[PDB]
Amino acid sequence: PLPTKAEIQECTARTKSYIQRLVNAKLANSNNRALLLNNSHHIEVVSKQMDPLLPRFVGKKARKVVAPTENDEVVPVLHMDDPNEW
Amino acid sequence: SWRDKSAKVQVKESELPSSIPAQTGLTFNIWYNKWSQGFAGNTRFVSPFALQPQLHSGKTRGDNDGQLFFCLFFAKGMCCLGPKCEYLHHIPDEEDIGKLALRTEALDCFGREKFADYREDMGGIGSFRKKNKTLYVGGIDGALNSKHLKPAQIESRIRFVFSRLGDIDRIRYVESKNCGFVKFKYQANAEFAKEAMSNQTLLLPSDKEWDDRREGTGLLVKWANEDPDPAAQKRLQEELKLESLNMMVHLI
Amino acid sequence: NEPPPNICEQCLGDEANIRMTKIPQGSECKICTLPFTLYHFKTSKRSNNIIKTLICVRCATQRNICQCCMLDSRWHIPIQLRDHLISLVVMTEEAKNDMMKRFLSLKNVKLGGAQITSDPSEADNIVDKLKNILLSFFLYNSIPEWKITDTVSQLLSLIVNHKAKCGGLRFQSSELGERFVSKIFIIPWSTAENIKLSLSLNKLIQLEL
Amino acid sequence: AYYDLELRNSVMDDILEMMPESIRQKKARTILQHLSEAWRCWKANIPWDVPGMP
Amino acid sequence: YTPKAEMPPEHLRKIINTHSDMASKMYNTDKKAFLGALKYLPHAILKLLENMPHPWEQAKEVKVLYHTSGAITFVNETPRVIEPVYTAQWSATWIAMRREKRDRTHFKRMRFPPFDDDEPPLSYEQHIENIEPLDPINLPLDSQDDEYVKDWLYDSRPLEEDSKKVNGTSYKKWSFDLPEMSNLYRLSTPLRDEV
Amino acid sequence: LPTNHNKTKLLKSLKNTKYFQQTTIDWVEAGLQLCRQGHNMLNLLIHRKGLTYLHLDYNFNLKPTKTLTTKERKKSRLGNSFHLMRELLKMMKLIVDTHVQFRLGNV
Amino acid sequence: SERKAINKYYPPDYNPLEAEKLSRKMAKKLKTMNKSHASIRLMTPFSMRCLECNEYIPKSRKFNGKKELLKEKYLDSIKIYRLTISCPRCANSIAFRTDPGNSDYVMEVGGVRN
Amino acid sequence: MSRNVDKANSVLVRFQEQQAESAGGYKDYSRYQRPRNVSKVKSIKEANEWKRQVSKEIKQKSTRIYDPSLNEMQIAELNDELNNLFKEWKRWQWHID
RNA sequence: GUAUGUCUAAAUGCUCUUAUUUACUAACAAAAU
RNA sequence: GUUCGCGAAGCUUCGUGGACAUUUGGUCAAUUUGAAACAAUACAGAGAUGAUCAGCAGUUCCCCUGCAUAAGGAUGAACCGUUUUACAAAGAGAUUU
Ligand SMILES: [Mg+2]
Ligand SMILES: [Zn+2]
Ligand SMILES: [Zn+2]
Repeated sequence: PLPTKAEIQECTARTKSYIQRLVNAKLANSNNRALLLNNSHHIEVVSKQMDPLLPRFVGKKARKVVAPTENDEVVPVLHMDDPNEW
Repeated sequence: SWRDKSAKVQVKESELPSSIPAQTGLTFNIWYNKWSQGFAGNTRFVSPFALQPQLHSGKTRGDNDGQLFFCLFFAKGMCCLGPKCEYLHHIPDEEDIGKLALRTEALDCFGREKFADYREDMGGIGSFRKKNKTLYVGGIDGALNSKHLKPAQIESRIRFVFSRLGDIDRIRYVESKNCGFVKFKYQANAEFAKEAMSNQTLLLPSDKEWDDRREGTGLLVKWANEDPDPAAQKRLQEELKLESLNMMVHLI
Repeated sequence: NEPPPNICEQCLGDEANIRMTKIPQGSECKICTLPFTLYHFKTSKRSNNIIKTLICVRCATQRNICQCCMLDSRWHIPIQLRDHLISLVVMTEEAKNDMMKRFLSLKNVKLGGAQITSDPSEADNIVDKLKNILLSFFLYNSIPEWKITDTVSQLLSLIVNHKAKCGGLRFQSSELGERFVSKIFIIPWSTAENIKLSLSLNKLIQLEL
Repeated sequence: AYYDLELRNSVMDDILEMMPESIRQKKARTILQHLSEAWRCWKANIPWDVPGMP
Repeated sequence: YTPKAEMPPEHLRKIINTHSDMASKMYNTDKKAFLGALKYLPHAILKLLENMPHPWEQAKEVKVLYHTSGAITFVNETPRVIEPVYTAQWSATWIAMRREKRDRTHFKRMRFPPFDDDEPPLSYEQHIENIEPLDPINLPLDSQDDEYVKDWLYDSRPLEEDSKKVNGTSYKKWSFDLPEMSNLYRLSTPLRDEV
Repeated sequence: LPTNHNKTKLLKSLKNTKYFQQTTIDWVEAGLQLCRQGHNMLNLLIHRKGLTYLHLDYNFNLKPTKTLTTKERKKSRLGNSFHLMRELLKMMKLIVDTHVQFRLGNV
Repeated sequence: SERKAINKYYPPDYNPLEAEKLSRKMAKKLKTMNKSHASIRLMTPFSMRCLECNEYIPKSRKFNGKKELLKEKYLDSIKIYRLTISCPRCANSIAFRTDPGNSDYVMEVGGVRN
Repeated sequence: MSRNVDKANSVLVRFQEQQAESAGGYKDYSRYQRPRNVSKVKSIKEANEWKRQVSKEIKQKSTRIYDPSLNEMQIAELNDELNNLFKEWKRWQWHID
C-alpha cells in the first residue's frame, strides 16, 4: 500500500524538525556573525559566554580521523546460480 | 614544623624573579616567546634560585582558604607572592597527600593535567596511566661543573637534597649509567621533588666552584623508566600484589 | 546530538545542588586527543579550584571511568588496578599513537574489563570471586626508608643502600641515641653467622660495581 | 582532464557490466590502455582494428 | 538590563601599556584575543575615522568600548549632527581656510608620514600634560549679524545638552527658532549654494 | 534596501558580554591605542605564522629583514587580507598621526 | 615578503660602511664565501662518457655542478673555469675547462668527448 | 644571490649575526670554520661548542663511509678524513680544565 | 619564478684597492625587411 | 554606612528591632620539562623521455601559502617497490602395503 497520509505527514515533520535542527547547529558552528542529573543527584548545566575574541570552538583543530566500520551484523550478499571470447 | 616555624616566605622578590628568555636565534618571536632564525645553544641553564624549604616553607593565603595544590614556584624556589600566594608552600606532608589523593590520578600535586602518554624524553609531569614515584636524575656531571668526585659522595649529596624534599623510599646512584634513581612514597612528593630539582646545581657552599655554579647546566631530573634487572622487577610485582590485596580489602 | 557526562559520586561532591558550565568542543580528550564538550564544576560555590572533565565521554564509556577522577565508575580504582584485579580472577592496552588513539576511542567495544564493571551481574561476580580467592648506628637486615624512618620515630638523615643492605642512621645527638637504645635487624654502634655471611656477600656485590 | 577521467570511469563501468571476470583490477588497466589507443587512432585517423578485441 | 559601568580612562590606558612588551606565558590568552580581534579591526578603524574631530574642534572626547585584555578598542559613539548647523560650521571652516590661503605666502603643508618609520608612536601620556592644544579653525564672528549662533556654533556637540532646541544628550532630534536658522543659512552661503 | 531583521549590531553584542567595558576617551588617545593595538595584532599574527623576518614598521609598512630564501618566501607570503588590513591601519595612523601632531605644538 | 621587494628593513642604527667593515672582518672567519668550488646549475655541452662506469651523459643534460676559478688564465685578462659534474650512476667527479681560444671547452680528467 | 648560500652570506644577514653575537651571545659554530690551532681559545664554552661541532662532523663522516659502493676511492679518502677528525676531537679534549 | 631533500645526543686593531662580476638564477618568451 | 522605629543621658549622644544591599573570578596559575618554525653546516640534488621543458589531474591515516569552491606550492609531499596458491585435469616413470 502507498503509505498512509497521516503517517507520511508525521515522517515529514520528524525529518523536517531534525534537518532544520541540524541546519541551525551548522549555522551556530559557522564563525561568521548572523538541566541534568548524574546518578541519583540532580545537577544544573550552564553555558558561559566566552569572550568574542577568543576562538569559539577552541577544541577543534581540523584533525584527520580514521573511523572503524563497526559492522558487527553480517550482510548476506545473496545472489542466484564462452570464456575465450570475453 | 612549617605552620609554627613561620608564616612568611618571600623566596625571590618581584623586583628580580626572572628575565624572560635566553638568546638563541637572531630575532625574538613575540607569539612563542622563543628565539627564531637559528638554534645554537644547549639551552638548559642552572636555576638562580632554590628551595631551602626549612627556611622558606610557611602558611599561605591558600592554607587558610583550603587549597589542595602546592606551589610550583615555591618548589622551584621563587614564589614572589609568598604569604599572599594561593598555592601551598611546604613539602607535601602525608595528610595533605591523603586529602588530594582523589584528584592525584588526573593531575599532579601542582594541579595541572597529567597526560595519557609520557613525553618521549620522560621529561615532565608524568602520565595518569602509569602512576609513578620514581625520578631519573641525570646531567650530574654538568650539575657539578665536571667535578672529579667520588660516586659515593655524589649519592650522599643527592640523598641530602632529596630527603629534605620528600619522604624517600629508596635511592641509587650508578657509575656506569652516570645517573641517580630516586623513589618516593607518594607520587605527589616525587613530583614536587622533580619540580624543585629541575635545573638545580648539586654543589654546596663549602665547595670551591660555588661562585661559578650559574655558568654550568643544572640537574636533568626526569621520570624513571622502570629498572629491567630482575630483583627490582620482582619487588615491584610484590608491591603491586600488595596494593591489589589492599584494594580488595577496601572493597569488601 | 550529544551524550551525557559520566561523573562519579565522590568526584562531583557531597551536595544536593551543583552548577556547572558546558563548553562544547572545549578541549581535546587526554586519551584520544579529539574534541569534546568540557563540563567543569566548582563543587561547593566557594571551595577553590574547578573540576574540569579531562576525557571524552566515549573514552570514559570504553574504560568505564569517572570523567574527572579517571577511576572505575563502580569501584573507584585506577584503571590499571581495577583491570589487574579482573585479570587475576586481561587488561586494556591504550595505544599511545597520534592517529591510532583516536581510532581506538571511536570504536565502542568497552576496551577491556569495562563490560564486567558496567554490569551488576559481572562486577558482583568478580567481587565474589576475589573474596573467595582472599579467603650513630649502622643497620643490617627489602623494605623502604619511609618505613624505617617511621620505625625510628616510634622508637623515639637516615641513609640506606639496598644492594649493600647497610643503613647508617645519624641522629647527630647523644640524647636522641641514648633514649633510642633504652626504649627498645642487627643494630650496632659506629643464625648470626649466616646473617654475617649474607651481609658480606651483599657488600662484595656492592663493591664489584 | 577531469572530463577524460570521467569518461574513462564510465567506460570501465560499462565493461564491468558487460561480462564476468576474475581479478578484474588488472584488466581495468588494460581496458583503459585500449581506450586510449582507440582515441589516439581516432585523432590520427587510423582505423582502430584489434583482432582479439571482442 | 542595567547599563555598562562607565570605567575610568586611566584603567584602559594601563591595560594598553601592559600589552606593549607582551612575551610571557602570562597573557597567552591575551595574544589569542589580539589575534581574534583582527576580525573587528577594520570596524574599529571605520569607527575611529568616523569620529574624526572636525576642524572646528580642538579635541573630541569620544565613547569607547575596549576588550579588557587590551586587544581592541572601538570608538562606540556614532557622530550625528544638526544638519544645517553642520553645514554652517563647514562653510565657516571653508571661509577660514580661504582667509588663511589669502594671508600666507607659503602655507606649510605637512610631510608624510608625520612620524618616522623607526620612531614608535608616542603614547598619549607624553601630551596629556602638554599645554592647551592650539586654537582650531573657527572664523572671526560678529555680534550684529551672527548674534544667535556664535555661542554654540563651534562646539563638539553642535548644540548644547539640556536645552529646548534639541531632544537632549542623545542628540537625536532638533527644533530651531527662526533667527538662529536664518543666521545658519547666511553662514552656509558657500556650501548650500543651491538653485 | 537594508536589513529588516538585524537589530544586533556588532558593538551591542560586545557590550552584552562581560569582557568589554567602556570609557570616555580623547579621540587622539583612542587613535593612538588603535595604532598600537593594531600594530601588535599584525606583529602577533605574523609571529604566529612563523615568519619573524618580515618586520613591521610602526608606520605599518611591512618589509623583510634579510633577503628571504625561497622556502621562507613561500612560507611568508601574506595575502590580500592581511595586506589590506595593514593598509587600513597605515591610513588610520596617518590621520591619527596628523591629529597627534596638531595636538602637539608641531602644526 | 615578495620577490620584487623594493626595500629591505634595516635596524635604526645601521652605519652601512661600518656594517660592511664588520662583515669583512667576519668573512675570513666565515665558512662559506671563504672557500672554492661554489655551486652552479649547468647543462653539459660536450656530451661525453663517464670514464669509470661508462655512463653516456648526452648533450644538454642538466647538473648541479661546481664552478671553480683556474688561477692560470688564458692569455691575460679573460678567465677560465673548472666545471665539476658527477656521473648519474657512479659518483665519479667529471669536469671540464673553458679555454676560449677555440670558443669551446676542454676535458679535465673526468671523461672523454664523443 | 640565487641558491640560498648567497642569501646566507649577504651583508645584511652577516650584520645581523654580528649584532646577535654582540648582544646576548648568539653564535653559530656551524657557520664559522673551527680553528686549526687550539690554545687560542681562552673561553671554555666556545671550546665546548667547537668540540661538539667536530663530533658532529665525525658522525656525518661515519654515516656516509658505510655506503654500498665500498670499493670507490672517496670512501678510502674519508677514512683518513675520519682519522683526522678523531685526532682533532682528541686535541679538543685538552687538560687545562 | 631563484627548486629541493636527508644529516644535528643535551688573536687584536690597522689600513689600503675600485671608470667591474670567480657573480648567481633560469621556472619566463622567442621574429624580420 | 544610609536610615524608619523603641529605651536611657544632656534637638545632641550611647544602647537596641527592622528595612536597604546581599556569594566575584579561573579550560589559564611567572624560565628550562608537555612540545612553533625557518635558518645554518655537511652531504647529495631536479616527472615522462635519449635530452630539455610546459601544464593538468589522480591515490593518501602529509600538509603549507592563499579570503578562497581562485590560484600557487620540487609535475607541492609519499606513490617508481614488492610481485610463488579460489589452482585443477590427462599421460609417463619410481619406492612403500
Ligand atoms: Mg613546476
Ligand atoms: Zn607561590
Ligand atoms: Zn570521579
